[PDB]
Amino acid sequence: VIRKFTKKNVARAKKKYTPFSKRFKSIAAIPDLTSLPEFYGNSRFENKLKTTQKHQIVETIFSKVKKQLNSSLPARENEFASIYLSAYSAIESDSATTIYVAGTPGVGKTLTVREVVKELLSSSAQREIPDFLYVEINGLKMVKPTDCYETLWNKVSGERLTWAASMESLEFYFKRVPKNKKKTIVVLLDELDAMVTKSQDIMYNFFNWTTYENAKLIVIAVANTMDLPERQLGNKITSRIGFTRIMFTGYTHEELKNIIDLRLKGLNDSFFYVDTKTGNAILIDVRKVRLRMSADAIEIASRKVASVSGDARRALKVCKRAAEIAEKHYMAKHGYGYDGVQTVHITHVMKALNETLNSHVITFMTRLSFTAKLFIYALLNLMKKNGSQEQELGDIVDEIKLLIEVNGSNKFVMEIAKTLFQQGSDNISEQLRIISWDFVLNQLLDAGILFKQTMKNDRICCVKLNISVEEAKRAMNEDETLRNL
Amino acid sequence: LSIISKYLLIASYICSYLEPRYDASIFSRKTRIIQGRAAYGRRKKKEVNP
Amino acid sequence: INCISLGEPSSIFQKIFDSFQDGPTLQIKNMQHLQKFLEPYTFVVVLDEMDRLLHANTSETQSVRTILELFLLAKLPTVSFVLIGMANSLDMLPQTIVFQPYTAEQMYEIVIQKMSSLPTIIFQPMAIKFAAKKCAGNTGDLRKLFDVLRGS
Amino acid sequence: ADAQRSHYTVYPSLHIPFVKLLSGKESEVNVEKRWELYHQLHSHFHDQVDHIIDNIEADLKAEISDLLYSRRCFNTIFLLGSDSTTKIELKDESSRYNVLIELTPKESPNVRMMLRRSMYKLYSAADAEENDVSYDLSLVENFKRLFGKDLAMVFNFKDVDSINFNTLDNFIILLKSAFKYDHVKISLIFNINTNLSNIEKNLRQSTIRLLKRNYHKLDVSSNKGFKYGNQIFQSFLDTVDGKLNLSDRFVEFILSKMANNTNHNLQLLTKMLDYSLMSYFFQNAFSVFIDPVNVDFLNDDYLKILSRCPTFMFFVEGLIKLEEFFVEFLVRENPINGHAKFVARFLEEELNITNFNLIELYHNLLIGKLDSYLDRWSACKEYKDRLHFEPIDTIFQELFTLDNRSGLLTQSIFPSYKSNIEDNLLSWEQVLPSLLSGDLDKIMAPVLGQLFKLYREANMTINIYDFYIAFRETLPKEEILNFIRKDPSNTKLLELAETPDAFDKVALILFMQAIFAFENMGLIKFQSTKSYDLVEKCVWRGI
Amino acid sequence: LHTLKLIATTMNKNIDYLSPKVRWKVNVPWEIIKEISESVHFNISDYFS
DNA sequence: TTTGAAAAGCAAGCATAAAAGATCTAAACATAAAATCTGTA
DNA sequence: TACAGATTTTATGTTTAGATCTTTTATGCTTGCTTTTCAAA
Ligand SMILES: Nc1ncnc2c1ncn2[C@@H]1O[C@H](COP(=O)(O)OP(=O)(O)OP(=O)(O)O)[C@@H](O)[C@H]1O
Ligand SMILES: [Mg+2]
Repeated sequence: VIRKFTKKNVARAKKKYTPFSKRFKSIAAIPDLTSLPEFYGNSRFENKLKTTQKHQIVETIFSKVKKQLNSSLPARENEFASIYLSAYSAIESDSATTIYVAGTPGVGKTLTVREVVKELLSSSAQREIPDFLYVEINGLKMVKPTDCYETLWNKVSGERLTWAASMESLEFYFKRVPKNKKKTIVVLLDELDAMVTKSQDIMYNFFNWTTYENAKLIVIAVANTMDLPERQLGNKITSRIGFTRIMFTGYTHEELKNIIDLRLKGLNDSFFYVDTKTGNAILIDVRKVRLRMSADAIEIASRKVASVSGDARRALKVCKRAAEIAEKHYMAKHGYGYDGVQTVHITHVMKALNETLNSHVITFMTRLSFTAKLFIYALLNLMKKNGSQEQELGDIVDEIKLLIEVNGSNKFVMEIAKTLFQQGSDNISEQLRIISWDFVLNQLLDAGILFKQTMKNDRICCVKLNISVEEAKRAMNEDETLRNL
Repeated sequence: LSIISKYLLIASYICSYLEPRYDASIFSRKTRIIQGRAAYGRRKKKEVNP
Repeated sequence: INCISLGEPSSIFQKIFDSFQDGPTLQIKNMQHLQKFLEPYTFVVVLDEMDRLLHANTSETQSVRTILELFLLAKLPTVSFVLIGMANSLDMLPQTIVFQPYTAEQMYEIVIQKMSSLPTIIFQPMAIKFAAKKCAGNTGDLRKLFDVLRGS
Repeated sequence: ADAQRSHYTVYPSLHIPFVKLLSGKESEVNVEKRWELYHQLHSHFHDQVDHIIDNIEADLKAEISDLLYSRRCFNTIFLLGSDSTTKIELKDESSRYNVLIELTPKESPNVRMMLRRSMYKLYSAADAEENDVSYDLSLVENFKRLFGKDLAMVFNFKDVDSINFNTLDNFIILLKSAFKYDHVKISLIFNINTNLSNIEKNLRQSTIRLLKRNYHKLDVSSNKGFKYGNQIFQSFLDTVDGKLNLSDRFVEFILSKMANNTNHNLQLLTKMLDYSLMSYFFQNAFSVFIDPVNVDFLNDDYLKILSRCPTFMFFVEGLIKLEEFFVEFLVRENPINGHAKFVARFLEEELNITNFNLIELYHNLLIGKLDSYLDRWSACKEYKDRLHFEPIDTIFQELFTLDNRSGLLTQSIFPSYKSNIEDNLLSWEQVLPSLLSGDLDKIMAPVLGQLFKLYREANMTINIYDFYIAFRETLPKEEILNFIRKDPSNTKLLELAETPDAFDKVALILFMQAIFAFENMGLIKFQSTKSYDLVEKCVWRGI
Repeated sequence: LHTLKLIATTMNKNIDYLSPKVRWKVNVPWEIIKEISESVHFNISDYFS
């Protein structure tokens, strides 16, 4: 038969369509799912990425410092206690509950929740509480937002079903199955804002299963914002999530110090056998070298990060960047390759902090050609003349022509007018646009300095500055020629 | 086109290219029992060729 | 039937059939098929979350399409159908019954009647009345009071 | 309630529509015999009409085929006056494939969809006559590599006047790229409803130069040379030959109504003739007497209603200065139809004149102005005495005559629709008959008709409250409250009527129901989307 | 005339003819309407003088 | 034969309806691999 | 049981029909001044 179109790349998973409510003949016929081989969880790729080294690589003194500062809990004790007490009471009373946690990035939400469920699993290993199943659902790690329905049911039953069948199965399992035939499930919903669809059915279902009497379900919902339910969710879901919500504040600088010095307990103020032939250092031709990080360097890093964000990732990356700068300076002076006392002091931390804060924008427009800077200068002149923050391109063409023909006594303009309008030939006729007109316009568009409107008339098309006018004039004043006229 | 269709097209052209407030100054030709005045027309012609 | 755990709104008639069916399985995509199935016989359907039957982005008249069919067949002669539809007012002819938000005295009554199964009440009663008064109002949500006492 | 439903089916509970004439004293078998006479005459008309329809469709197919089959350009055909219902069938070329691709304006929203539908149709038809491909013009390129024979594509563009000419121009320029392949022949058919210049002003000049290389104009409309309308009118005259007469006013009504329709003339002519035949056989009691079998079933009512004839008036006045006499004058033939047949045959054959209207010729022959009709040709001056006929007057012709004096054809087929609405609303005595609420019916008009007179005398923008005040002043306050208190079984009505503003409230309720009735009818409109304070009148009477 | 595109509306798709908010315009050139007016011997050029 | 005087005409300014279209969505239309259902055997 | 075919389910792509919002342009209202026919003398 003749097809109107073809779908030759369809890849369909092997997932059944029959839900759990039809799996048994009656409610009384459902067995103990805890005593089932495939229920409640009762790494095939990790050998793929291995090879032989055939080399002994050099690990300098700063390498152990840089590995100790990677993201891969002295300051989270009240939040740990609250989350642990709520989850513990819900587990050992066979209750269903929702624990809401919100915060800015890198303040330790995921780490605290994972340590809470680790200590809960340790409690259930010694029979202080009934045994439970732990499930992680990250909303940013799903292809489709409905795949969470597929994931949780697969973690509960071992079945592979499609998403509507999975959510029917989960609805039947939480609602109708008796408690004595079930197990407690703790579900971490990480990145909750990613699980928000147009119709909020996933959020309603996940928080409404926690209001079922038989469910034995605990949902730990981790969100960006305290008032995410009030901003983006319905009143029923906001009622079901609750009024009691746990805020993870940004870290103060004493806590960022505590985190960094907890990362630097075993190598800060310690000795190394350095082997100055290669620089490969071994922790206790060969010298005993003390390594230290300055406490005031950690102080200024922690103070800057705690004022700006309180992010632990940012503080660890700042200290790691400082160690990288010190290691680059160290390997420059010896030529150690990769195959006394060395200190990560204040200035490395300051150079690491300022390299994220210095702007390349003014440096970028400084090193442009004459024609691009002439474009920017004419656009600034038109912006101050007619007061508009949006200028027609034909006006910019006429302004460039006017600035060339008015400042015709300038020596640079005398030297460059023939280049700008004839490419210095006297065989090319006089042009209506300058040489490299479309080039510098497209260059300022790729850089994001300019915005242009989608019109096909070139003269009446408008152009806007996407950067600050003060930055543009500061760039234009650095040039010797354009600051004169 | 028929007789009615051609005159409907002619009237549509007249409607599109003449202003409606000059209508009673042109086509009005019936006598009156009640006192009344028709539209005087355009006081001066425009030079735009509509 | 909770109406959120439904694929499309227009399948609700089919969802009414699968509750009341042993047997043959028919295709129901309109009010007419469910009517002619329920004509030769009474039937009571509680529809929780009636707001999910609204069709989004389909103009004001055609958005309420399925709900007019349900509430019209719910009044039709010589068919035997009682339709109870609960919904929520903050998230959105039949007889209308309103569940007003609870007052502090009603919340006190609910709290002591729920706590009656325990050997003792661990709260002071001015604490319970203070919690009830601080939780009641224009949003008398009992979930908020339960959360406040649990947090205490 | 099914009245609040959008659609519902009904299975109701459970021999001719012809009624008994002669003030209810007709025989029952006369009614049945009238029904069978109408059926045989109507069948004898429509067998000829459907044969004529088959003939015009076959001749149009043959002429289009002869144009289509008679280097690197299109074979372009412009069918002028085309309504795009013509079936086009192609010839079965040996070792070549011929495909017809039809394209409407709805199937042409852009060039991409036009090409995709064309290539799907081509691939489907070629595989039907003889692996998936991509529906683009490389299928035309690789056509002989898959199918082993060359290709002839005939594009039939229906409703060009409704198509986007930018899209059509770009599709033509896209098809021009297929001329570089040796095995491709492309023909284009343009069904044009207005004229060629209106479409040459809409294409590019390069497209006009492209289409001019091999093109043929062919003016085929329904109203072309009267070759088909005269056949249908001749079929009707052969049907009613020897039994019925056509008045000159009926024929001029046919001419006048046929002049107002251009694209669809023949269906209007058949509709008008059919409805006149229906009206005669439904109305006239002497329809039984159109055949000489039924001469033995005449009674006193027949003699009462045949004696009131103006031809009988003049005949007995001339005799001064009954059943046997009425029977005796059925043998005549009234050979005006045969004379018209002979004149048309003479003009078509001997004088080689085909551009004439037999309906106009019959109209002039009925009046007596056949020579003044024939004066337009300047070729019958030598044969006018041969071709002229004096109109013979036949007794009792009024009882066997298709005519429009009552205005029945005008009211039934082409009514002054909005004028009838306006006349009913303004007058209402000619609609509502004159005869509990008897005291109020003599004083108070129906609310729509009463409001329409105030509407007619108001200006183009009416203040709605002043309109209400005028409507309130038109009503009587005493009799309205008396009529609303005449029923004592309505407690809420009796409570409202004793309130002193009951007249104003009743007037407002009636006024507002009439105002939104007028809004649904289209008489008034509101000058806002949120206000209801000024109305504009959209309808003026007499237009 | 609306079918032959000799008369146009503001709305082109899903246009209801019966609304009082629907307006009407001619789309023929001046030469086409001049040919039409002279085919019925109507003097349209008096009206633009 | 005149004659003031009210109906009608024109302009500036501004609030506002309407047109055009940018952007998007639902639904009809279309295909398709896996699961599921008959259905004799 | 048991396998082959039919139907359904879930899933995704193609095209049409329609809603909503936004920006730009006609359209009419208000008010002050000026032309022009007209009911009366
Ligand atoms: N209290 C802490 N003690 C030690 N290390 C910490 C602490 N808080 C955060 N970190 C470090 O910072 C990293 C980021 O923490 P985590 O993943 O928990 O952040 P999060 O609050 O969930 O943020 P995001 O919203 O970006 O997901 C941790 O992996 C860990 O290395
Ligand atoms: Mg996290």
